[PDB]
Amino acid sequence: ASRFPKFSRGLSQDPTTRRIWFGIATAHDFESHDDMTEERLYQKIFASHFGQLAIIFLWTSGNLFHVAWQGNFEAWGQDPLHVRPIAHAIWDPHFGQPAVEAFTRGGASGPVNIAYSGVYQWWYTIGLRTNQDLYGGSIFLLFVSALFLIAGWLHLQPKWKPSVSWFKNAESRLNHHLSGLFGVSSLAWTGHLVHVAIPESRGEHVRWNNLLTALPHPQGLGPFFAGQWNVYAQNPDSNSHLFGTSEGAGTAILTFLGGFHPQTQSLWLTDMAHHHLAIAVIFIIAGHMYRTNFGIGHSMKEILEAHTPPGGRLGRGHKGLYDTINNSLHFQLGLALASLGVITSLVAQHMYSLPPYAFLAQDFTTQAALYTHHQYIAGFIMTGAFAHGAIFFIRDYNPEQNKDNVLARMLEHKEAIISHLSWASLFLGFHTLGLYVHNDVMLAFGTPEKQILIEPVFAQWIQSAHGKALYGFDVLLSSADSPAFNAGQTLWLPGWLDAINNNSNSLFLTIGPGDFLVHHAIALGLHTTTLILVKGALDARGSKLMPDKKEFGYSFPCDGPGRGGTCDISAWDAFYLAVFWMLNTIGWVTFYWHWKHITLWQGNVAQFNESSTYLMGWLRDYLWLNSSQLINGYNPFGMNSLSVWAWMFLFGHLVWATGFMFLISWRGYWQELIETLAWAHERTPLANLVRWKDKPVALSIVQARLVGLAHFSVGYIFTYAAFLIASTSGKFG
Amino acid sequence: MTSISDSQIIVALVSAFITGILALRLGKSLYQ
Amino acid sequence: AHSVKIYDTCIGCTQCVRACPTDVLEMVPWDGCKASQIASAPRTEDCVGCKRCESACPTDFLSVRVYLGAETTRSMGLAY
Amino acid sequence: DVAGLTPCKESKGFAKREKQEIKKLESRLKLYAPDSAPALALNATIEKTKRRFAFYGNEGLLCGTDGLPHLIVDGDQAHLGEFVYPGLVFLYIAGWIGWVGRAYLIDVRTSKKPTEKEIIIDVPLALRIMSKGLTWPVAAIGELRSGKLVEKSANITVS
Amino acid sequence: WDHVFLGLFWMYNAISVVIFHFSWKMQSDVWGSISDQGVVTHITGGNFAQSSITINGWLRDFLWAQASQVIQSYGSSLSAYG
Amino acid sequence: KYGEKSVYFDLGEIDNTTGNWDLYGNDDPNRYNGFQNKFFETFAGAFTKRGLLLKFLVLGGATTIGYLGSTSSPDLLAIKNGPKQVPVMGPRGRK
Amino acid sequence: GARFSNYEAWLSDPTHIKPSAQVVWPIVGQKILNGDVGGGFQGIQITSGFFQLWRASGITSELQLYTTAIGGLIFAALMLFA
Amino acid sequence: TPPTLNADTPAPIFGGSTGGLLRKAQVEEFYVITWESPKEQIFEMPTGGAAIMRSGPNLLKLARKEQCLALGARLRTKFKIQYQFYRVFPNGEVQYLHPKDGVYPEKVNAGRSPVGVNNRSIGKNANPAELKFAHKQAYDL
Ligand code: CLA
Ligand code: CLA
Ligand code: CLA
Ligand SMILES: CC1=C(/C=C/C(C)=C/C=C/C(C)=C/C=C/C=C(C)/C=C/C=C(C)/C=C/C2=C(C)CCCC2(C)C)C(C)(C)CCC1
Ligand SMILES: CC1=C(/C=C/C(C)=C/C=C/C(C)=C/C=C/C=C(C)/C=C/C=C(C)/C=C/C2=C(C)CCCC2(C)C)C(C)(C)CCC1
Ligand SMILES: CC1=C(C/C=C(\C)CCC[C@H](C)CCC[C@H](C)CCCC(C)C)C(=O)c2ccccc2C1=O
Repeated sequence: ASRFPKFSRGLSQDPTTRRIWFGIATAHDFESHDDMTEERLYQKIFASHFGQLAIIFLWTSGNLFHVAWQGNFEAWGQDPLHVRPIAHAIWDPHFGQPAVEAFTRGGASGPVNIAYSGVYQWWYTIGLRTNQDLYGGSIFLLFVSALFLIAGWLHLQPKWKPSVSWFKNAESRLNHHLSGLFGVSSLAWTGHLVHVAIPESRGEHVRWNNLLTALPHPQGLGPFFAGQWNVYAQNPDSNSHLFGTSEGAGTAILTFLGGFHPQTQSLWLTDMAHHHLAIAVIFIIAGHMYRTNFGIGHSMKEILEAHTPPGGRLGRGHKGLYDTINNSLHFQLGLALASLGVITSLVAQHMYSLPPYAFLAQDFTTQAALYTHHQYIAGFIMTGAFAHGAIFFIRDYNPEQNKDNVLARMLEHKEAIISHLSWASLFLGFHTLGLYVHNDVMLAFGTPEKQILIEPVFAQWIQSAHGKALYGFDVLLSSADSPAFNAGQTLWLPGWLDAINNNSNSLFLTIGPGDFLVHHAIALGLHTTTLILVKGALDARGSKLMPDKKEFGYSFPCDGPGRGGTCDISAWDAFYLAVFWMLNTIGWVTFYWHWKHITLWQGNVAQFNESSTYLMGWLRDYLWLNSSQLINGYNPFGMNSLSVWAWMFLFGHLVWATGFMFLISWRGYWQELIETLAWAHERTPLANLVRWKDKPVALSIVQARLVGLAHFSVGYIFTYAAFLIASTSGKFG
Repeated sequence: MTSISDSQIIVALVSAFITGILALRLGKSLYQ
Repeated sequence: AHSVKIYDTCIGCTQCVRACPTDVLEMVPWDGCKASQIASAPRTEDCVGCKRCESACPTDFLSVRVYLGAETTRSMGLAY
Repeated sequence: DVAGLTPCKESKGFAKREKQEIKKLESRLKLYAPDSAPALALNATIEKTKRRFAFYGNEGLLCGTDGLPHLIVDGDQAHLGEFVYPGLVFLYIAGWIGWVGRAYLIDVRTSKKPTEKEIIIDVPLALRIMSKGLTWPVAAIGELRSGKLVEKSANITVS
Repeated sequence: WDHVFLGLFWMYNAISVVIFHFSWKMQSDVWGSISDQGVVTHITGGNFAQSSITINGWLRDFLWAQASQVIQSYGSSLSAYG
Repeated sequence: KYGEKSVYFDLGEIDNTTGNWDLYGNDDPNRYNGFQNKFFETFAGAFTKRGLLLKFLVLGGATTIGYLGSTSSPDLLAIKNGPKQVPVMGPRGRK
Repeated sequence: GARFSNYEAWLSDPTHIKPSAQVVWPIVGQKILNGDVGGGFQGIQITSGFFQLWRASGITSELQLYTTAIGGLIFAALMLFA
Repeated sequence: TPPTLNADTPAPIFGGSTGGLLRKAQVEEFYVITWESPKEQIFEMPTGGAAIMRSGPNLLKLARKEQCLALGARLRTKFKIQYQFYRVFPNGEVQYLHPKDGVYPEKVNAGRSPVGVNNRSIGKNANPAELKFAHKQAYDL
């Protein structure tokens, strides 16, 4: 309390440098602070969430301002396919003149950075056209962040502090959040689309000054209240429409065309409008479900209690889970993180194949960057979901209240779960690695016709069920006699079939034996990471080796060398181990995506179709082949604009290597070395005049694991980001 | 065709300073 | 400032006391075992956390347990 | 045919690959004496390549665009030899080895010192158990139905 | 024992650097083919003096350049090396 | 360290016992000249106070760095000199 | 080296015949490892430098190498007995 | 028992080392171990090196309690020598520590009271969720 860790006495009284490290590392864990009550915990969390919102909005405002100030948004808008967007300017005093010449891209007057976030396409699609629009948005977002800061400060005041019962009103919070935050927000977005952005793509200009007089439709709101909702879809945009101009432009606002806009190769705007309108209606209806102050609606506890199978196969069913979830913040955090990870993976998978932004899918580097970014985010989020679930088992789980319900019966057959997961992982690993090595041996001996190439007929059958007429399966949407084809042949199927039978886009790419092998390696990675995380979560409360782990908390180094040795015994260590597998799996996924799309964009898909069936093919035709321009960023003959990416590549290799030092070498060596260093310092003339305040010590065991994992992950991310950006920007194809 | 005026930059900087003061107040409230 | 607890499954073999490198443990007269003695931990302020006592305890599960806690210049084993 | 795959005999690219391999082997052969051992070895390799290509073409394998055989494992009656038959043979062999190992473990469990027989194998008993593994599926189903295959009172940790 | 365990890693590091230095310097400045009139052409053309002063130089002109043989050895008598 | 015999522990002399000595400390008061001291105490004595020293250091460093950065001539800094060559086109004709 | 090598052909032409003393059996496509080292011989090229050592020792026939091999086996038996 | 005092007894014959006392002894506690020897013998210093112990009383300054206890354990198990050690503070306070009541800790002695003894098995401890928002640790109960 006296010293820096004001929230911890044990850390405050520590005389070593461990105090600073652990005060930093445990600052944002409010349940562990001294004299912490539930009410203070909830209010502090609520204010911190306000602060996070303010930070997010300031980040967006900064992007907008820097693009409006130093970017060529208007020049890019004039010629989207021939101008490189500008992220921010460069002012580095350490440059030399050749670098200043090399980084002057775009139409800029000085060195700049080319943007790969895709915000140009997103802002252009939603109606923003000039720099004044971006400036207005930046100022507005500054105001919004200020509003959230004021809100946090106010709702922390004694008069305005909410009570603990307010934070536990699940039905009312879910009712408002589901109705407003989802349905009304999507309804407002549909309003923006219809009222502003659709006219922009047809050569109109609608702003705040003429919003009240510019009709979205020639006969506005007449048919809507007359029941003639089909009037708004009469005249869609033509296939010869030019985005941003009135050439071949329709007047419909809610079409249901399906497919892609031919000029921009993205989804129609009116499709997106009807989509967000339907989503808004569904969410607003779904909000009016749970009971509140008006005496109608369902009650979530009664729903959980009623659902319980007779015959006792599930035990007591979902009984008692309401209080377990309401009183545990870690259970809620785990559920939210799992859902968010699934949703992020969905975003990544569904954005590369159905691009929503005009001019995207022609900026190859942006597409690759977006995919990799959100996929790595999803992986980290999933690992966090499992970690905070393990924290729930250790901290908030009460065995007596969850007597014989589903939650306890999960702990009941945990050995069966872990055993069958181990079997699945072993099976996938053995037979997949065996097939890869067998193919390697076959091609090494000069006989590539002896390799085991298995056709992925299930995924091909699914593709044919979608209407792809390449594999000759002739089922469902591929069959003209099917009821589904006849039912959909007028609403959405023309455009959808035209898009899915095109072999130039990324909508249901053609697949072969290599794709089969890679999806199987991905399945191996998923089941193995799940094995590690589930083993950590279920064995968190105790095992045969240490039956009282729940008394030692979530994170602790070990239990000593007794009983054979107990290194890496806590559930935190299972998190630590599973992070490596998560990184490896996401690496496999991104490697596969990037190589397939490189071959697609160069037009040479045969190289992937032939070289992906063996591992030497990967190592030779992906990495070594595509690292040429990257490693030639700077050489004894000068430097290119890829110099920064080459430097980042080497930087990532170096940081990743440095992480190994913390990962492999442990503490006692370093502690003794520091002891010798302290002796040396105390005995040196002109240096004894200076004394340390904190006694130097080596890092803790858990701290060493964390620092090694951090250096490792940073090196991983920076290396792959540099390689991806350079290998896709050197060619742009 | 627009290029952002200098007075616009002045306004943005002043607004950012005010937002920073508000953030300082919120952080002080959280710490105490 | 580690905490050392003794549980009533102790048999009084005195191995933990002999194994302690900082003289934290000692034997105390008791009733409840054939040896009629039990271990005690009065000098827990001098415990370093080596867990030799736990390694020396013969029992299905340990009768002596060490719970690591706040670190001090004595717990850290610093000679400087 | 299936997934737009052509038969190997009908396909072009299979024959192109055969021609390329034979041409490479003959180019290597051009350096040696006609009656020397390297010439005989290279000729043997050439004949083996010809026989392999003929067998693959005549066995009824589908061929991809790149000219290499592909496998079908969805259960098709025309391609059972690709997956289903070797799978059944492997299942028989693996069940045999696993079943005889389990039987030997069970028989050794009731001994004066099971660990000694665990490291030093009782060869006569092992041979008897190994020979009795021909009809392992029948014995396995027998013990599954008789209730002598699974256990109910096993050691577990604190739930 | 653990000190020997770490010394093994550092010995590996040292010897790897030593053998890389030997290989590059020999290929770049000693080994080569000589023709009539006594003109010497080296395997890597004397690039050690300029390209070995940078880590990027090593990565590009030694590991990337000289590994082309091992990764292209499939289908030949050198396939076992790959 | 009493020092009479092989005794090195003595509660009376605890600084000797703990080895708290001054190895090279010299306490001769006469080092410099009187007028040197007059001049240096007159001029260098202003910066004795430490809070004022912190404020002066921070303000002076900020002012110096800003003035040098914003008024440096192009012939010294390449970043202020700016590009002097025609820009290079991108791969697919993208500028 | 006495039975599975091209040491005599190498002796005739040291600068063109690649040394080779290991020959692989034809079983699963291993044939490709038997390279064309020269001297009407197919086998794995060796880098142990035994051909140079034998030439410096004055060995010019396989009979001498076979005699040395027999002597080595006798010495191995003697060491075992000792 | 009446705890003993300290006096001016000779130190062992040692030639010096770099493993001796540091500034911690100056600004914090340091430890002194005393024993009596029947003859001069060579023993290994806990700080590294070999020393000769005098005939009669001996006194040795050490930086940690573990060093004193390791040296005393070696003396007892190898030379059959009884020993004592104390704790010394910078102001001059002396604290007698190892044979607290004159009997070594591995021998049961009357007058000792249990400390930290829990009257249950280790498996009967409570759950961390039961003691939520409370300062107990489930092993202090
Ligand atoms: C209608 C009223 C209403 C509204 C609008 C909100 C809104 C909010 N409440 Mg809330 N609340 C309400 C009533 C309401 N509440 C009531 C009645 C109670 C008491 C019973 C509470 C109690 C409460 C608590 C206790 C907390 C909140 C919090 C929050 C915020 C959540 C963080 C956030 O912004 O998520 C934004 C989420 C979305 C916009 C949903 C988007 C859907 C998915 C995720 C993405 C889909 C969009 C699309 C695909 C992507 C497009 C993006 C673009 C780049 C293309 C949010 C602003 C939390 C907070 O942060 O505090 C400040 C918090 O801790 N509320
Ligand atoms: C390849 C990655 C890598 C790197 C860089 C290091 C680095 C180091 N290890 Mg090490 N180590 C590693 C992997 C690595 N380790 C692995 C994998 C293991 C397991 C076997 C070990 C095991 C190990 C042991 C067992 C020991 C070391 C030691 C050392 C140190 C060597 C002496 C020294 O100070 O070097 C000086 C040189 C450097 C630190 C690198 C150059 C400096 C760079 C260029 C940056 C400097 C300027 C920088 C920009 C400052 C500005 C910062 C500012 C911008 C914030 C050094 C900190 C030894 C030690 O403690 O040293 C006495 C030692 O005993 N390591
Ligand atoms: C008697 C032999 C035998 C039998 C019947 C089983 C049976 C089983 N094992 Mg097991 N296992 C064995 C030996 C055996 N194991 C040995 C020796 C090892 C050490 C390598 C393992 C390691 C092991 C792991 C790591 C896992 C299993 C799993 C399993 C289950 C699923 C099958 C599987 O994954 O096989 C896998 C089989 C192997 C990895 C090795 C097979 C070794 C063969 C059988 C030879 C060894 C036996 C012996 C030398 C034969 C000679 C006997 C002779 C004297 C008559 C199943 C209950 C999995 C599970 O729990 O799923 C529920 C699982 O994850 N086992
Ligand atoms: C440990 C723990 C935890 C955690 C957990 C987790 C983390 C989990 C996860 C999980 C997950 C992560 C899951 C996922 C899932 C998913 C799913 C299950 C899906 C499904 C889908 C479907 C079914 C679909 C269908 C379809 C199709 C196919 C097509 C179209 C149509 C439709 C839609 C119908 C918690 C916190 C709880 C707490 C306690 C402990
Ligand atoms: C001067 C003089 C002298 C001296 C002498 C001498 C000193 C001598 C010596 C001698 C000698 C000292 C001899 C020797 C010999 C040896 C030998 C002869 C050897 C051989 C060997 C071999 C042949 C081997 C082989 C092999 C190999 C190579 C490999 C492995 C196997 C084997 C082992 C088989 C005298 C005294 C007389 C006196 C007078 C003067
Ligand atoms: C090298 C190493 C050390 C020694 C390293 C130490 C003491 C770290 C010293 C780091 C100095 C202080 C510089 C840190 C610079 C960083 C770039 C920034 C630190 C974080 C900021 C937020 C301050 C250990 O203590 C250790 C302990 C247990 C297992 C492995 C290891 C281990 O590998």
